[PDB]
Amino acid sequence: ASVYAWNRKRISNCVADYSVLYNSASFSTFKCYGVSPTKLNDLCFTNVYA
Amino acid sequence: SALGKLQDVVNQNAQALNTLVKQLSSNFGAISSVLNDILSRLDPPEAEV
Amino acid sequence: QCVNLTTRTQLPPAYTNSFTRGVYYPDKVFRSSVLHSTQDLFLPFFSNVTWFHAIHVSGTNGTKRFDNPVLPFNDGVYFASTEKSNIIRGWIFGTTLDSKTQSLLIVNNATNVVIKVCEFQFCNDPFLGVYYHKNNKSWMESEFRVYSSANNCTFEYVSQPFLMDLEGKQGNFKNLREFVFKNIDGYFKIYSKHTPINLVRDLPQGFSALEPLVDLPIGINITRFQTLLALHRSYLTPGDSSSGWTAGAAAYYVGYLQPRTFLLKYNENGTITDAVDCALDPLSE
Amino acid sequence: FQPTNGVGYQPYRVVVLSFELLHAPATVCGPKKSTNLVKNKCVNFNFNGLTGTGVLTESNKKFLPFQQFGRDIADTTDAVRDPQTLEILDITPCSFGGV
Ligand SMILES: *[C@@H]1O[C@H](CO)[C@@H](O)[C@H](O)[C@H]1NC(C)=O
Ligand SMILES: *[C@@H]1O[C@H](CO)[C@@H](O)[C@H](O)[C@H]1NC(C)=O
Ligand SMILES: *[C@@H]1O[C@H](CO)[C@@H](O)[C@H](O)[C@H]1NC(C)=O
Ligand SMILES: *[C@@H]1O[C@H](CO)[C@@H](O)[C@H](O)[C@H]1NC(C)=O
Ligand SMILES: *[C@@H]1O[C@H](CO)[C@@H](O)[C@H](O)[C@H]1NC(C)=O
Ligand SMILES: *[C@@H]1O[C@H](CO)[C@@H](O)[C@H](O)[C@H]1NC(C)=O
Ligand SMILES: *[C@@H]1O[C@H](CO)[C@@H](O)[C@H](O)[C@H]1NC(C)=O
Repeated sequence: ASVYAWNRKRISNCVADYSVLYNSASFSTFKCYGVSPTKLNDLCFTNVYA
Repeated sequence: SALGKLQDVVNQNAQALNTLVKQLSSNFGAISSVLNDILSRLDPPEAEV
Repeated sequence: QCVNLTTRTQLPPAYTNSFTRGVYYPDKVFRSSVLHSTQDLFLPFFSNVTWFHAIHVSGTNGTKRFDNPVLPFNDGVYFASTEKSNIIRGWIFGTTLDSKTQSLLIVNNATNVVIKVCEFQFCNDPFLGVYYHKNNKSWMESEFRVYSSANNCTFEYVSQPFLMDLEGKQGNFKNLREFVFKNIDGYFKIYSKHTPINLVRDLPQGFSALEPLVDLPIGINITRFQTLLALHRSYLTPGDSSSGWTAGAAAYYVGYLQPRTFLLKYNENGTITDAVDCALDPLSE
Repeated sequence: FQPTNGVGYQPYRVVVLSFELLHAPATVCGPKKSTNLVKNKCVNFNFNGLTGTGVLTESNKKFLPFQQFGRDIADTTDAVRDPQTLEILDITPCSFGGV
């Protein structure tokens, strides 16, 4: 999408496997803000916006 | 219905055993009846209480 | 596509008695030959429920009995419909139905079931549309004027497509579908049971144990619902979208659950074969 | 986006993944791990939230397609179905008594 027309990707009812994001070699920034990326495998949420 | 007392004794024993077993799922004024959940999801003092 | 239908007179509805029905499995615990006594929401035995009529006969002098009122939802609804041409084809469970609060839309249209949870602007008389043809003789679902607008939705659900009968067969009813709708702790658990029937009048006697079907975690405050029927608009009745619609022949029963103790009787395999209540009479107590 | 500028005038596809908690029950979460099926031994088991200690024999109690647990006239855990494979087990404590 564009900068002024950012499209959301609200998705739920799944099994989020976060072990594929930080275990990759194709990104440049992974500065999470107080979410404990290595501890995301034991925290449940309702909706994940993208 | 001839051996009434012999059956009544066994029935009373079975009822006593069933009551003794069922007396384990009571709160007795506590939060819950399961001890591990009490000692895990509560502070040490109240858990011991 | 809202349209206020006309040519529908008024008549006080009847009340049919429920003969020992409304017993479901409270939990998923296996018990063999155990006379367990549980306490949960059930339907009191020998209690009469509201009988909604939906028929269109030549003897009716333009009555066109097509009932679908907005019924309340206190604790549960023992929905039981004796249909023969698939008239009851979904529900519009909601809270306000004025495009302000979400509403659980469970409708099984021609393709499949779509359990959608969104904010919709429902009309004053929601229904489905099936048009009959005189050239190829094929019933096709065309009108779907349930809602009028959408908004930001929530968790939904779909299924694989299939095809139903969709034919106006003549004779007595041959199907019976029971349902129990409870909503506690943000869990809208739904029970279901399909048993054959060969009766043409009020709900017969018997006993059946309803099994859990779905447990969609919607988390809403549904307190008032309504039914989704279907008409039989064909070449016989002429007119427009407001007049000239058929009603077929069907009937659905609606009950209300109340908290009361029940005594269940599990068989040697795990199915409930009989039960008794705890306040119908001194012998029951 | 001319392919002749520096390293400060290039496209950067950024993701804004966020997390929040509503009042509805959680439906999306992380994965879970599973161990091996060690039967015929007094061990500790935790299938879906229940605890206990005892051997896990292979009984013949046929459960219903929707039922998961199993009890008796004493209202105690006696048989729990395995989550992975549809095999009904049986929970009985090991040997205990006086000497
Ligand atoms: C049906 O009637 C109600 C109230 O009489 C009205 O608010 C509504 O707009 C009507 N529907 C249509 C399609 O005009
Ligand atoms: C039917 O139910 C209604 C409840 O509104 C009440 O009149 C009574 O309990 C029943 N009456 C008859 C005639 O069965
Ligand atoms: C039935 O509903 C599904 C889901 O919205 C839709 O794709 C399909 O076109 C519908 N079928 C008819 C006949 O309206
Ligand atoms: C059946 O006839 C109706 C009447 O025009 C037509 O609309 C429909 O497409 C026909 N269907 C088939 C499968 O021929
Ligand atoms: C949907 O939109 C309404 C109004 O914009 C808002 O109040 C609500 O929080 C949104 N999300 C929902 C209903 O999940
Ligand atoms: C219980 O299950 C067994 C095993 O199939 C069967 O033989 C028996 O008839 C069942 N009991 C019923 C259906 O009452
Ligand atoms: C889980 O996977 C194993 C093999 O990886 C398979 O044997 C088992 O049937 C699977 N469970 C389900 C419920 O499909």
